[PDB]
Amino acid sequence: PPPVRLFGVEGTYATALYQAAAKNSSIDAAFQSLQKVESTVKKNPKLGHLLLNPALSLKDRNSVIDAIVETHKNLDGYVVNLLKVLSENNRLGCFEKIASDFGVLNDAHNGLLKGTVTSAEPLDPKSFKRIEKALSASKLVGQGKSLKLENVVKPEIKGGLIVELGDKTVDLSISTKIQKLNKVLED
Amino acid sequence: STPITGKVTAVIGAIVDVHFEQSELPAILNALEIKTPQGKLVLEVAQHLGENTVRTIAMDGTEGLVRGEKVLDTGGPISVPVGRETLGRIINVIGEPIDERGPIKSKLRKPIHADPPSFAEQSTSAEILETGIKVVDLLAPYARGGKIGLFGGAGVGKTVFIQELINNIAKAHGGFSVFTGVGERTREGNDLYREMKETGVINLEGESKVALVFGQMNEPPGARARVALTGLTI
Amino acid sequence: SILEERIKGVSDEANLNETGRVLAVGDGIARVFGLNNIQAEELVEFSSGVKGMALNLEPGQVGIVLFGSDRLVKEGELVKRTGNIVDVPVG
Repeated sequence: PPPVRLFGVEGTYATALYQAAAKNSSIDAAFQSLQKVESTVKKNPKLGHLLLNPALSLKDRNSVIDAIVETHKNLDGYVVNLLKVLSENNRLGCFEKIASDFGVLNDAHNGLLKGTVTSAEPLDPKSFKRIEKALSASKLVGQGKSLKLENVVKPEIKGGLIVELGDKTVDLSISTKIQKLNKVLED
Repeated sequence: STPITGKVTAVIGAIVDVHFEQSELPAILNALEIKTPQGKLVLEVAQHLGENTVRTIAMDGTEGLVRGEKVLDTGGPISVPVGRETLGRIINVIGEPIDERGPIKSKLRKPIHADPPSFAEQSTSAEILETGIKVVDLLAPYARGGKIGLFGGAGVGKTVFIQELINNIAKAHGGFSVFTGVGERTREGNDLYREMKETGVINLEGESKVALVFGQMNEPPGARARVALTGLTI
Repeated sequence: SILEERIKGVSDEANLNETGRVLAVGDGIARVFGLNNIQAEELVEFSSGVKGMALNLEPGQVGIVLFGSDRLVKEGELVKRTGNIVDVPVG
């Protein structure tokens, strides 16, 4: 079956798009065209960011689609069928949802991996780079699989660190150790 | 003017959903007619469900409904015929002349959905009907314009009691009567038809001081619901 | 651009927090898109003149309960917010 089975909430639509356009081989193209229309949707503020949510007709929904495909003369044709589907199912709220999901599948085709290095505060770039190197060096990142690593600020955790990527994490935090210390001195 | 075209979407028993043309929804409590090989199936609009897809209740059998079957819109609440020539006719739910003495000679038609009278209009009487039945007369006298209620169990000759009332008060009184049967058995129906033909309250040439709405239990539950409404309008 | 303009054209551009439109009406339970300024059980007046209370405030829709008769209400109906919670003359 096609790489990465997500099957989200209306992510079966994304899956469908992925596999259908994967056999067209125009997934990068599709993704790019989808991104371009998604961006111009995001930069369309009245409607589709203020009537992102529906209340429109079938016919009016269709006419909203016609304006959307009026803006782009490069819009593939599988995502023009996807637009049709979304119009017909009268979902537009799962427009960005599908975009994100198709993106995950797409970047799975690309083989880009994602990670996160939550910390209390944002840290040094030297640390970021050393960790990125380390993670790529480690078997955790496979070869032919790229690494995207995002440091995030998670002041919710005070002190400590957690490295996260490929749903496998190493958590060397202060909080857990403090917890354990406390617990053991409540023994 | 132009009947709103509807396409059936789901036949789920009596509930039949229709997909009327965009930007025009036949209002709740309207009457839709679908020409069918067996008459016109009447669907009473009972909900709007969105994007010109309504959910309606059938008033006739739902056999042989083909998905996406063109649905004309009458445009308003099921309108029966009313008149003084409705007296001595058996009139079904959608107002058909099942009298079988041929077409009812319509004067006016009226909707079967109508808002009940206001507090101001209602004037409370206090006059005594009497049936000559000893128990009734002594222990529970009936009153003109009343709302008498024959609570009882299964087959306590419920119909028989009513027949006795018809024999006494109806024949005697000069007013009209309306005999409405909701889910009455066709055995009971034939007897009633015959009995009031015999008593001449339905006089086959003469004037009739009663009208009939015989609702048969074989008719769909939805149709059974609006047997009552039909009778009320008469 | 021209698309965005035409999009503005086909959009109601309703204030839509005063100002509701029925999404669906069944069983005397109008479910309205709009009325973001609503306060619960507050009196709202439809354009059929029907009055209602808003017993359910839900994120997607506001479930007006009709005080009128359902036969006079139909979808997409403007629902102005009377904006005074049920009050009755006293004196």
